[PDB]
Order: sequence, then structure tokens, then C-alpha cells
Amino acid sequence: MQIFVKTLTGKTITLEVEPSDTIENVKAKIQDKEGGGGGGGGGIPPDQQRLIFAGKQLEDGRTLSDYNIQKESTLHLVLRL
Repeated sequence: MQIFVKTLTGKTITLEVEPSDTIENVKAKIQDKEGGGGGGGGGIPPDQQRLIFAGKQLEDGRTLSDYNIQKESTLHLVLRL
């Protein structure tokens, strides 16, 4: 299914996910989508980032289906520094 993410730089991207995908699996899919410019090494680590859905912070050890995140949902990436 498709979900959308608003990234830290304000872009919107589309991911292909399954309801059983874990929160870190989703985060990793986001990183994959943003790595065709800088070139070498350059990024903010997964643990400094969180995903928010409808005002709620998503936690690790959980899947998309655990938050009832369905197709065409938008998630927001935020920093937790």
C-alpha cells in the first residue's frame, strides 16, 4: 500500500509499505528515498528522528497496523535531539 511522508526538509514522498512493516523499517525506507544528491556520507541517524501520525508519536517495537495506519495516510518526520 502507499503512504506519504513529510520529511525534515519539507518534501513529500511516497512509500510502499505493508501494514506489518515496523516503524524502523518505515524509517529506513524513507532514508532510501533521499540519497541521490549529496553523494557520499551525510545524514541524521534513525534514532534522532521520530514519525508522527495524526498527532501521535509512533514508537518502536510496533507495526503500522498497530496504529491502524492505512493506505494514503500521511506521516510526519520530526527531530528528537
